[PDB]
Amino acid sequence: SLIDRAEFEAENRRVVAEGGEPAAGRPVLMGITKASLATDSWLSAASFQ
Amino acid sequence: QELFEARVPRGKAPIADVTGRVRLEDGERFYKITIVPDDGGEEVVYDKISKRQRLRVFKRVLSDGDHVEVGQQLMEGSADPHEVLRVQGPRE
Amino acid sequence: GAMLDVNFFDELRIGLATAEDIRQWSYGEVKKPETINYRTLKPEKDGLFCEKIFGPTRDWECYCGKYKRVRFKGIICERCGVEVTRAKVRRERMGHIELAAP
Amino acid sequence: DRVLRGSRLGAVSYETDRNHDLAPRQIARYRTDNGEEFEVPFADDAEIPGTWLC
Amino acid sequence: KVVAAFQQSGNSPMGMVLDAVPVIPPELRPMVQLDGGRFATSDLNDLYRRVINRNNRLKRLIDLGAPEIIVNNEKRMLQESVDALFDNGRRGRPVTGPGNRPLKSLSDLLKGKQGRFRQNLLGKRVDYSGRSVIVVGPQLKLHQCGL
Amino acid sequence: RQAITRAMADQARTIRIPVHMVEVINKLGRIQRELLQDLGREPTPEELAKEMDITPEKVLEIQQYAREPISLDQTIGDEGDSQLGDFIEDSEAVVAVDAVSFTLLQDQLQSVLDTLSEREAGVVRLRFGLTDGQPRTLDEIGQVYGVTRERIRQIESKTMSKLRHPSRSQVLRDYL
Amino acid sequence: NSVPGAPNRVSFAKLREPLEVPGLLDVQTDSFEWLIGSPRWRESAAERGDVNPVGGLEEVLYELSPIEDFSGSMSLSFSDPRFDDVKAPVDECKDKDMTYAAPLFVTAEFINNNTGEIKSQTVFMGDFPMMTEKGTFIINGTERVVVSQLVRSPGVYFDETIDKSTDKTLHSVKVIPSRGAWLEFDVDKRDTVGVRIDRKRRQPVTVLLKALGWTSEQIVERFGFSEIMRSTLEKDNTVGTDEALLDIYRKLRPGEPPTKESAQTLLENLFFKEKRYDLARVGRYKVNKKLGLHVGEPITSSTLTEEDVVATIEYLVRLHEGQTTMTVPGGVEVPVETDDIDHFGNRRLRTVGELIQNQIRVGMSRMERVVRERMTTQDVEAITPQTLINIRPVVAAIKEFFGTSQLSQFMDQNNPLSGLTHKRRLSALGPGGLSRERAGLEVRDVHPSHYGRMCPIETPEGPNIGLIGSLSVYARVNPFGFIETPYRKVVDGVVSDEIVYLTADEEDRHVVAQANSPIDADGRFVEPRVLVRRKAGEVEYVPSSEVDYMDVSPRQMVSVATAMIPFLEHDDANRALMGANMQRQAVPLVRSEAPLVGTGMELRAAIDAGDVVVAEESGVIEEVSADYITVMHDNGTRRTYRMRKFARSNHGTCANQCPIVDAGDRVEAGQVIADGPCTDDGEMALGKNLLVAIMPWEGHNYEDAIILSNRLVEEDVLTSIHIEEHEIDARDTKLGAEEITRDIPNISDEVLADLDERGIVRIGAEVRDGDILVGKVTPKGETELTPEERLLRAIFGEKAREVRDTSLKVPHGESGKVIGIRVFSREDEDELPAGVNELVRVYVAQKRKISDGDKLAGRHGNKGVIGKILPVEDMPFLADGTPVDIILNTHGVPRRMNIGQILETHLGWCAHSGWKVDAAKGVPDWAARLPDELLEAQPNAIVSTPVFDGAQEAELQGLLSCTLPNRDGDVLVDADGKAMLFDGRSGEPFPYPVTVGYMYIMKLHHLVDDKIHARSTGPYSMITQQPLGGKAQFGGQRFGEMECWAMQAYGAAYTLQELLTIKSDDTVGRVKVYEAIVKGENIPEPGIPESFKVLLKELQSLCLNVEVLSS
Ligand SMILES: [Zn+2]
Repeated sequence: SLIDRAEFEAENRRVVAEGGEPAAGRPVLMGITKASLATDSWLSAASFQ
Repeated sequence: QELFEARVPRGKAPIADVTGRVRLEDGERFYKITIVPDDGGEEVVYDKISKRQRLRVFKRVLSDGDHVEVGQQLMEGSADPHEVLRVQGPRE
Repeated sequence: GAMLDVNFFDELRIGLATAEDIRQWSYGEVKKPETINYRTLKPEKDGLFCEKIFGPTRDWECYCGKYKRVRFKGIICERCGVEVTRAKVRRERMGHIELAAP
Repeated sequence: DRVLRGSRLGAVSYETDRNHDLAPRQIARYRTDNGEEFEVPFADDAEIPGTWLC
Repeated sequence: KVVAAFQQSGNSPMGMVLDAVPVIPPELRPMVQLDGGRFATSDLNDLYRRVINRNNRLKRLIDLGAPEIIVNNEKRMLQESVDALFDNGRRGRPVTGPGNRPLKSLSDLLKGKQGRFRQNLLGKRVDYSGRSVIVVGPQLKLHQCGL
Repeated sequence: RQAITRAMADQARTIRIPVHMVEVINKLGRIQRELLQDLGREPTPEELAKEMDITPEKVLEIQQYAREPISLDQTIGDEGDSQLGDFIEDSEAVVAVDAVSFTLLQDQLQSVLDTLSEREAGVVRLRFGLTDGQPRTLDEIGQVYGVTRERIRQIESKTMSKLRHPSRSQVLRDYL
Repeated sequence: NSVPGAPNRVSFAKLREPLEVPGLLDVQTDSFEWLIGSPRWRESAAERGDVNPVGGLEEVLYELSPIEDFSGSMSLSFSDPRFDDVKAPVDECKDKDMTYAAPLFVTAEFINNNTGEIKSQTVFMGDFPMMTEKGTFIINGTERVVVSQLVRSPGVYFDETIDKSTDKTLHSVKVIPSRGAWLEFDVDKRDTVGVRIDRKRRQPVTVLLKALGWTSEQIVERFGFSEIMRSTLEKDNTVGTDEALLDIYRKLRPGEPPTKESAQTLLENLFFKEKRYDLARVGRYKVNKKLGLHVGEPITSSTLTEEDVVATIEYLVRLHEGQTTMTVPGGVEVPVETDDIDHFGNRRLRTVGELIQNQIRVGMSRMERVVRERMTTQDVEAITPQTLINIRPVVAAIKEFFGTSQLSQFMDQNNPLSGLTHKRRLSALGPGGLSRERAGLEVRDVHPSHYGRMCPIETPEGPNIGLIGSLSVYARVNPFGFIETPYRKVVDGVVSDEIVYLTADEEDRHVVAQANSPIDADGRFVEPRVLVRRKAGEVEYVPSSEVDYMDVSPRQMVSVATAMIPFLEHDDANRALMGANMQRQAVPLVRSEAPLVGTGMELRAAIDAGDVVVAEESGVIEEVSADYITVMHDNGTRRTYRMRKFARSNHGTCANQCPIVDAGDRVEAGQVIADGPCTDDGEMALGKNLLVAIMPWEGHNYEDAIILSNRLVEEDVLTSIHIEEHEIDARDTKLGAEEITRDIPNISDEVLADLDERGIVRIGAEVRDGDILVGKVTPKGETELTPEERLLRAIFGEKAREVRDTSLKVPHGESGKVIGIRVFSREDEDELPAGVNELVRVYVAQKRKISDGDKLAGRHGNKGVIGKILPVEDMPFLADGTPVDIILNTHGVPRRMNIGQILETHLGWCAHSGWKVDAAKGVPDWAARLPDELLEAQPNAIVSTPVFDGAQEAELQGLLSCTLPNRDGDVLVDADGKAMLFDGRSGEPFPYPVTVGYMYIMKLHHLVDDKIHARSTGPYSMITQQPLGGKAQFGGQRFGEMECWAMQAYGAAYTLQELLTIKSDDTVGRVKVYEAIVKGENIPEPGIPESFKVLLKELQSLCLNVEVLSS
């Protein structure tokens, strides 16, 4: 799955407490269709395509 | 458009993975290129490179035994951005 | 949230709907495949355009005509069954169909 | 030929949308067989029916 | 993916099958008359009539007592009617009208260039407007224009 | 065959037409069609009325009943990029100039009715329902003022004579 | 010449054409009389292939006859199509809105087999529409043209695609029939051969060969050498013919219990039982020529055959083998080659006879299913073809072809050139043809087989470039629907005159020379190294001995409209394309003066356009008027040619015809007798001759803008009469009946002055925007009043007036006189539709002056709006006080590559002033190869350059050198072609000489008054509540998505909120905005739009719980 970087870092900042484990992340370079469709607001992604 | 779509390009020219001299070979009707590592390790083998392409010229043409970079473009054409992300990170 | 939709918004939460949501949205149960009487051009009862289910076609008038002013509003005529109100509730009121098989 | 224009089968009146007094009205409670309650506002001087399609 | 999606939320997955189908309000599917009695239905009315007919026929068949072939044929027809209502042209042959024109279901009110999104939500006809042909105005100031 | 023709009469048309009217529509169609095969010309309402032993106005009403509606979701242009539903004037929508003309009518009318005295304007407003939309008549007005209905009619006639004077009327003459 | 009353227009043509221009409407007329079987067609077909004279109806009725039931005990046949006369003439049908038709009579014949009878009748088949003299149909009184359609002829097509995964040539075939089932024989990535039959999951050959009944030994015998065929024979993995037949059936009846008699017959069904499979006459000829099966044998048996299928397989595998030619047993050998599907030997032309024949075939099928249905249910010894044949699905198919089909197009007649050019139109889109989204880029190009068959220039510059074309000048249609082209055959280097029509295949066989070649007055060439065209579009220098065909003239490649552009060979193809597409858009002026510089194609393409009255047979004039001409024939008879004065065209333009003959003149047959709309003494006149100058003046001619004199407005030089048709009907209703009357409601007896005593206005009363045309009032019923309205009726005593007025008001922004009032009635027993009591049409006309913003253009694509109509004094005048009339810009000339306008300008000045080459001591060196009577010319003498053989540049310098003076001794324009203009405004002379001359420019139909539009508050849409659309209503302009992006990018948030809420959809907000504007208050705060709420209820209708949450 593909998640945003800030949410990823904030989740690791939350989960280093309460017992420490990192989720392992690698950067991806995704195209602009998939970037627009995997947005947070369903309304824009519905209105696009 | 294929740059912004992050497609794999038509004239795909694969890039290097580690420095060293090159293992150049002209196979049956197309090429066969392999990187000789310097630590070393496992040799990265690039088999299915068409002879319809061209080798990369710079400064002279790519000759055998020449010392390549970490992400030196081997053939001539268009590099896919996925591979240069995976090799040379976000900045490059 | 706001049902007449004054401009105060914080979210817009979609969700998969259930049958207890659907028959709570509705104001009636359409159960006849009729729209309009061919001769008088008025909507049928329990049809796809029934003023009992969906609201009046005329501003502050019931179907039998026994109430025709604003002073009778919010109430329901005890014979025709059509709630006397403004005639833009036919823009918004929904109905439902109880299926016989899932 | 003509025109185009069309009308919904119904009149659109415009009067005062007053709210201070109305015709006063009752509230009756009908019940289905399966425990469902429904409230229907009838007018005061109105013969309330015994059964009602809810 | 979808299993944890149904787990995390408060969504029961019971709503994927459907028991009561709702009806869009009458002015959104209006039957307007033109000047001269040629009416104008809105092409959803026929799909709702198909669903209402097939549902009432199923109800009378179950009340009357019918063999299993007829009842399962009727339930398959009910299924295809609801499928045509939510998305005509999705599964199998699109339900045609007169002139062999495929009909416009609820999914075809949103998809493509002619849905509500690209046609009426984002780009609207506006009042207080006008157009004309243009000509060159070489005596005007830069902030002026002809009219 | 009976069940199929019965349900075909029920569920073929959008607006429902009952079976007897469906049968006389089909008889009129078959008669007009066979006369189109035999004469070669489409016949007349009086010819069809004489042929079906009915009246020409009944023939006209059947001809009005026969027509099926055309859909709002066909392609209006010679290519398909617009529907018919995007080209129909909503002739019951708020015209947005009669509304402001009506509000200005109400303001000017309250001014002109305030140019009189108070019993007079009260009688006019109750007689024509300008305060609640309920048109009070002569006995209710004489009851709420505590006089006889003939006095109310005298005041009504006197004020309506006052209003027909053009000084109280030039500002209202343009509102028709 | 060869046209008797022609104007004397001297040509610069160095050559001579052998062949005349043909009968420019033959592509319509000969096709339609091919469909009927007119005797002129009958004898012409007897001239050119006599053995099978069959009309299209005879073909359909033969392929229908006989019709037998499943019993086989009775049969029904058809024969002898035959028309009556037409039931009403042309003008009466066009007036009374009748379709100009004529009845079909068909001798039917019912035969019972068991007892033995014939039942012969003469069945009325239907009223069939009839082509007029001008090549148009008249449907419902309107006039309609059926456009010819390009499509790809059925046959066998061969191509290969390379495979970049493998780098192997992959040959294939597509045996495309008409209304059948396809089958394709490919060669895949391996060395096998899938035989995909009817779109479903491939195949090897051997299953199909055994499925026809070939043993494995017969496969090896027919395919010995073929390594792929023997490889698939070894990989056949199924032995037994029926064992292949069952596979077969399973793959083609997936969901059916197989049996041996079904798969034996269903394979014979799809390809051999011809009721479900018919490659046509064209398909049979194409396959039999490509494979060379039959040579002299006639065309019959329109299904396939096993010989053709195995020859297809052998040809495909030898094509993969890389063979050159292939002999089939039983036929002469053919070359082995792949096939372009764009070459005109493969892209046929379904003309109008083919189209109407296809519609009649699909009508007769629907008739036939009904007939063989009631061939059983009817009782025997009782019935007859009167009781069998149903003509209602037949007549319905014709009426739904001519009405509502995208080839039954509306006749685009705003001038005779577009009237001609909407005919002769090739359109590759339509039913059975490719649509524009399915259109690739490769079909839109110009394949080198288009030369002489379709013009490369003329095509619409929108999104239809290449999909719509037009036929060549000399082109002529092959009876199989191909496009033949004349050629002058040359034998042994002697150019003969035997003109031989070749289609695109024999254009590839042979070799083709040029008409601008040095013929040495004997048929002999001069130089041996001659330009020529080879098969693949190549251009070579053959020695002058192998040339076996030469072109008939130059300008052969080009269309009709494009051949009316002088100096066309100088212009670039883009601007020539624009000029050809804008020459069809000129409007008929009130004067219509002929052009000075022209081509040959102004006279011929006007008398062939139809809109000019032509003297039918010779004689003398008796009586002229403005309305009729009575000729006196030489033998007793007289005949009145009625005019057409002030008739409305199909695009609102005038259609006057005034005579050009006097009362004592003698006319000959085939002479122009009366000019049409855009004609002048016989020939075309699309505009006027205006004095032009090419300086950039004061920024008003900036970036294609054009300025004009005021003389054009004063003297009515550019002025078109427009005629508009308004229409209302008085129909029935539920409440009662409507009535055309003068008792309208609340309306001052001021506006009821123009109206007559019974409704409609008086003829000649000038109207303005919003006036009353037809007093027409409807009932309303009973609606309770508002109390304020009630007391207004109480004060003023005016009644309720229960009727409601919907009068015919003339719409906004229109005016002008009222020419004519055509009224119908039920009381006259006129044909009116059901529920209509009284119809009336009112024709309104105005006389538009030329005005700033209107669109003008020359004949070279140099369009441009009118920037500013200056007065006549502030215009650059010559040394002789003559002002120029328009002023074009310089900067549009060199970068658009269209110096044809400059050559036209200089030659136009030469023809205006008149030259005289003083040949005192011999002829000068430029003027040697000029024709005679060009050595001198008169002022305002008409000249003409043909297209690809015209004025040379040395000849233009030679004419421009001696250009005899006006009235004084004054050569105003020197040898360079320029002149010393004075500034009309300031007064000083310009410091540099400026080009002047006479250029021929047109007035396009993009007038400002048809385009300007405004809306404050108007009609509203129905379901959504947006404002409506288009100039027919008010409507607003679509503030679309990209403009929303633009105003986001500025950051203007409030204006975006405005334009998307309280100008379009905030339903309660709009009236508050209007009220607050009138009262002068502030604009209120906007609410929720309406289309969002519509979206909300649609999403709640799709069982999606959508809810707005507060916090
Ligand atoms: Zn009621």
